[PDB]
Amino acid sequence: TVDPANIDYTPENASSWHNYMRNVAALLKTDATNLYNAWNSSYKGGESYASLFKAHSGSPYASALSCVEEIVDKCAEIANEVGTAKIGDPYNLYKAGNTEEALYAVESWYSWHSRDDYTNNIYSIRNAYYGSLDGNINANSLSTVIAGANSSLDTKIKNAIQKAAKAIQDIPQPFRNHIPSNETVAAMDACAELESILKNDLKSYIANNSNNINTDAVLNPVVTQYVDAVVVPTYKSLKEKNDALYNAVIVLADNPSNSAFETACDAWITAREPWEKSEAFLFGPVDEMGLDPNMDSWPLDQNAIVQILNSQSWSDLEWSEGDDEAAVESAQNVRGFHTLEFLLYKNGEPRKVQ
Ligand SMILES: [Cl-]
Repeated sequence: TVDPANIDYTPENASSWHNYMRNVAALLKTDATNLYNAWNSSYKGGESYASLFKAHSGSPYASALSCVEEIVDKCAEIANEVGTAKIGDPYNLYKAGNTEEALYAVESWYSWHSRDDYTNNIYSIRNAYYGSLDGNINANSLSTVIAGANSSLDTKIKNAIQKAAKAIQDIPQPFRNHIPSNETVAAMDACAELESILKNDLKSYIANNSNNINTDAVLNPVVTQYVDAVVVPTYKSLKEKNDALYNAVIVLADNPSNSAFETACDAWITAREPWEKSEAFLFGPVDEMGLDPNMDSWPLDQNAIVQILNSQSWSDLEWSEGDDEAAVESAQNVRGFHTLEFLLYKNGEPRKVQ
């Protein structure tokens, strides 16, 4: 039996709802701050991860080529995950007749945000390839290097990125109500083509010494630009927007209303954007010590969330004075962005008070 874990906000569960929302938002705030600081300030008490990656002076990154292979591998990985898991798992469940399991498997369905989520994941690949955030092809980017060496290959990669993004957007809104559509099919097909053009055509071409684009002289500026213009700024934005999200959740808890829910939902979407646009670089700090699953697990233990919301302990909890830390280091499957999403949204719209 599929368990949707239906619950609505009521006067009787409101205190637990406030406290648990706060807890999950506090954890998200802490995690995003630590992720940004690991890159920007200090990784494990030493130089920042940005400095480590740009220097690439020892294992596991002893060359700019090694860095770039990791960059391209992690672009390929998110293309694979979007096509075959985020879109593909619900699709294959649905086609097998497990249609209700399919509907409840869709990542970001609570907010009807799956299309935009997965599209942002593809824009993460764009950003990595272009060395920018704002859709500009930077002078110091993989795209510029490949364009100079093999313009055909560059054009095919750029086209493949665009075709995956547009194929996901073409899925009728919301994806959860159109899982078997031809467009789900076209979006899967486009993601598969993109996944292939990155991990096969691109990595091989760079790795081939005879193409003369894998030296540190060629690739160092690409690595430096990627870290300084793409990765660190994205994590800075994530930290700032998870901070904003925390404040929005506190105001909702302190003065609950339909408008306050809407405001917290706005903050959730806002914070999700840099997160989703970071998913082509799920390596280093975010891929250590369970950070990614602490921030973004899917699926959730939805029945456990309902039990929390109905619990007297979370209803009765009091917080330490002026303390923004979480009360409880919650399990992966009852924390993160999607747990807050569950707490803020129902069936594609902000939740309402009774
Ligand atoms: Cl959806």
